[PDB]
Amino acid sequence: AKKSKIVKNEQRRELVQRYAERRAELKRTIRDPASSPERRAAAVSALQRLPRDSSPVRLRNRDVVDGRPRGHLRKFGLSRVRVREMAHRGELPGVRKASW
Amino acid sequence: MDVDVSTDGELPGAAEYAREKIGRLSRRAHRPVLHARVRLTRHGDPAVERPVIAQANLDVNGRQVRAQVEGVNAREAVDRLEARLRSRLERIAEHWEARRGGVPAE
Amino acid sequence: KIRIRLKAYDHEAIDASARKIVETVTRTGASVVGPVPLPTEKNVYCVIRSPHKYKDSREHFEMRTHKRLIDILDPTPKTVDALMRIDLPASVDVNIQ
Amino acid sequence: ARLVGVDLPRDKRMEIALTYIYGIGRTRSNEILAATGIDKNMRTKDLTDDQVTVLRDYIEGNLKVEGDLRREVQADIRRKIEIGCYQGLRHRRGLPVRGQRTKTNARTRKGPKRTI
Amino acid sequence: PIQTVGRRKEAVVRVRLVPGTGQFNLDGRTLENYFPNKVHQQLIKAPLVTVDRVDQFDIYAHLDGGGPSGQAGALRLAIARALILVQPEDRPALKKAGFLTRDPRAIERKKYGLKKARKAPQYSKR
Amino acid sequence: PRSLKKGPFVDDHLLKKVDVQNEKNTKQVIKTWSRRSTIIPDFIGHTFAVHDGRKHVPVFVTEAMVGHKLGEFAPTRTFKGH
Amino acid sequence: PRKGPAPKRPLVNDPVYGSQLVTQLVNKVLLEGKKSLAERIVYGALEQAREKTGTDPVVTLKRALDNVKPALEVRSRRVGGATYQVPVEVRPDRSTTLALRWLVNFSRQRREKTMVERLANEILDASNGLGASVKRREDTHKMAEANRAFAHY
RNA sequence: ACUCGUGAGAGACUGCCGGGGUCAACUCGGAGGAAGGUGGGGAUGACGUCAAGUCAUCAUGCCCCUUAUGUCCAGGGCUUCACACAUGCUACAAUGGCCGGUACAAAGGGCUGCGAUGCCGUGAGGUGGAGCGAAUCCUUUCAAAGCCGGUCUCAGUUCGGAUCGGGGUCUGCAACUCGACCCCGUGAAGUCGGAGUCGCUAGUAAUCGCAGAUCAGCAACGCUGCGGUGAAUACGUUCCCG
Repeated sequence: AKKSKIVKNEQRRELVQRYAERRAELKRTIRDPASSPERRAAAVSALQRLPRDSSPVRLRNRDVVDGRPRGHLRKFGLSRVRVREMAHRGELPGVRKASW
Repeated sequence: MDVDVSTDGELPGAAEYAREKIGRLSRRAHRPVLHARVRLTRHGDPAVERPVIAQANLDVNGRQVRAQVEGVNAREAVDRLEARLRSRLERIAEHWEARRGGVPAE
Repeated sequence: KIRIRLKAYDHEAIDASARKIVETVTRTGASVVGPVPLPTEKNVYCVIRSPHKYKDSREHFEMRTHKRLIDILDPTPKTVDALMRIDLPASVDVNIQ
Repeated sequence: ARLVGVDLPRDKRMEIALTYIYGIGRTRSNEILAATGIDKNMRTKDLTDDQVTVLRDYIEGNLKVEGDLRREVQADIRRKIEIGCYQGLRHRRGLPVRGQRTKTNARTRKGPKRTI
Repeated sequence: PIQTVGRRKEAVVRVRLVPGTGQFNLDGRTLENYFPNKVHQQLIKAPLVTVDRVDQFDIYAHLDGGGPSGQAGALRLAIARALILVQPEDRPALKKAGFLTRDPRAIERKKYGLKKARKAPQYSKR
Repeated sequence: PRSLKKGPFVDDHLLKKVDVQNEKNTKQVIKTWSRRSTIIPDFIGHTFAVHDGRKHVPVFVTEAMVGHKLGEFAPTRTFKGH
Repeated sequence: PRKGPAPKRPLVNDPVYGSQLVTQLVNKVLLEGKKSLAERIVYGALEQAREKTGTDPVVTLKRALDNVKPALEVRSRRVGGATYQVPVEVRPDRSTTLALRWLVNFSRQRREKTMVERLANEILDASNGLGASVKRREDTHKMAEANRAFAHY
């Protein structure tokens, strides 16, 4: 798509692995049990202070080379346009046209 | 008769002119017309000698009558579209006066 | 008894793998249950042909995984070493449990 | 029978006859009938006066129905209107207030279709 | 013993026949608790009727797949095969009755671009 | 609505703003951008300049409007009729 | 049917009456594939008719069919670039199909609160010559008669 | 042993018989067989047409911006509504609604995912984690229509669910604009729909449920598949379209 947006997606992923791995997950563990004292702890407020880009909810599965944000397939990490072209060329092992 | 015009780009005044020019053809149709639509488009490339493209579709009692013309401006395209639609409706009539010379005789 | 699980994208490759696997384990002198087939697993995906619009034109693709199961008995260390000393085609995987 | 100023239907099963009360639906009718004890399958013409009294006192005790409920709902809507909230001006011009689409639908709040 | 199978559009019936009385054991349930429909019972017992050999064979059946109708059809085909195995010479009467032919009427595969196997999306010329 | 376990969501910015505003019992006009913040009984007297998209609308909180969010009282779209 | 006539489906006889006609009737009243419900409706209607009249369902059903069975109909035929309502002779199979269809359809519009009762009343009236299907047969025969002049082509 | 799973193979080739046929193609009927005449369905789309669609999957000639038409962020918008058109879903009910009992599928998915037993809620759901990279465990042992029993008695109703008030759950940093679901109440239009028009030839139309992709959550009634129950009709090319 756009080079800047392809890059920014990756930057979100490295931000996610750096922050969402433990910082943005221990706060969730605090909020889960009503027994846990969340209200004074401000685990909500502390987790607000974290960057938005820490949250995986901001991620977007784009095509691994093409950058296409829609028509994505999780098995291949490829757009529907690219999967069709590489399967036809025999590039994805064990993939072929269907009949039944 | 009510017409909907789906213009495109910058065609100021084309919608009203097309509406009033096409709505006059209701009397020409020998059967009631339903949901008569028009569409105006302009070619982006300046290399086209007739950039404006006009399309019209009418539903005369279930029979679809469509026409398409090209022109240098909205007014010329609308006028040519009106002439084309008039010719099509003339050829569509199907009433007795237009189907009396083809019925076997003698 | 240990299970040898054979998964392949290719039918002929899976058959060859089973055949020489049983060949070497019966060379080493072990009782084999034979290449028991397992249900083929099918993955199906439907895509649209054209880059833009034209939704009504679709392509289907599938991926087919064939599965073979080998069960042997009397696991002598000679058979164990022979098993760890086998070269296999890259289409076929081996799971030893 | 006259129940809280509401004339019950001529012949209905008791919970569904009680549904005719403005503050009672079906679940409320079923649970209150179970609580006070009168049978649910028994008709309206078989009610004894003591039964009318016991439903009267129970309903007036742990329920609010009819005029009080109507006026409380009206007052709530009016107060929601007068504070200037989104639902306020939504109520003022007779449009759906729960985020419903209005491009094509919402003739219920708009009333019957008008032409122009 | 003798055992046969009948197949009807994803319904499979494995049948075992003995010379006992006219008792049906469909996975431990009788012809009433299983198949509570008179038409299905006719479809089941038709080969016996045309072969005259009703109430002289005790049947056990293992059923899997399909619904009641497909299961009944597969069971009838399996009964016909068991009858022909037990007595060959009545093949005409059964074969002219059509009970010896498997029915290749399966669910047609759905196609892309259509709502169903043959139903097409509504097309408005306007 | 927000789950009861998590507690009401109020942004920290206007939070510390209102604690420093109510500590001297004076209620000056507070200008904020966080429409998503709910209304706390600590806002009863304060008036907020809540963002709309073009400007800030002044909203004087009362006891009735507690529990709502600020964005309720800053209508975004302007429609007058055809 | 451009390449010739199509084969007919040989529907089977009924279990509790042993006649083709009742099976045809249950197939006609069949809706959404609920064959059990259609069979229940037809059997109940036949039993109701038996209780009312005291005779066998099948004989009065056949009497009703013969009462509502048409013999002449009207079809739109185009000869010489002109269309006319030509009376045409009806084959026996088409007459039986039309009679059964009329019986079912007119029984569906009755006001007897239940399909079984409506069907029983309709079949009894057709047996006695009072049903609306009898009226439809009279009207279609009248229309065939009125256009007899166009019978020559 | 019977299914089933998946490897190899056989089996339909007008092979045989009778008759039409230029004794030619081909055609009608019959036997056999599971299947008879390209068995059923798919994949496969000739030269080209319509300057068809796509400079927004991607690439690209030329032109243009380059302290911006590039790039970062918050908020908002793409969800606006006096109307018009199109595709669908739910209905207008007794071939039904509600309640209780009860029987049968196929296919597919699952590791920081599927997630059971148990316990707490009326219910979304909460706690908890058994077992599973899975013909094993979980999606419940899988369904609903279906069958049996009770009730409703033709009414704008025990139909229909819109709209609205209040109270909650889950995800997400955040459900105001702008999520889904749960509970209580509320109970609109709607009485089978004009001119006109669409789909379908058999496991088809109709109807019922299940699963998957995308996906933190969902606007999914959409799309792609799977099975359950399963019809009517075709006289024949005069008219309509290609």
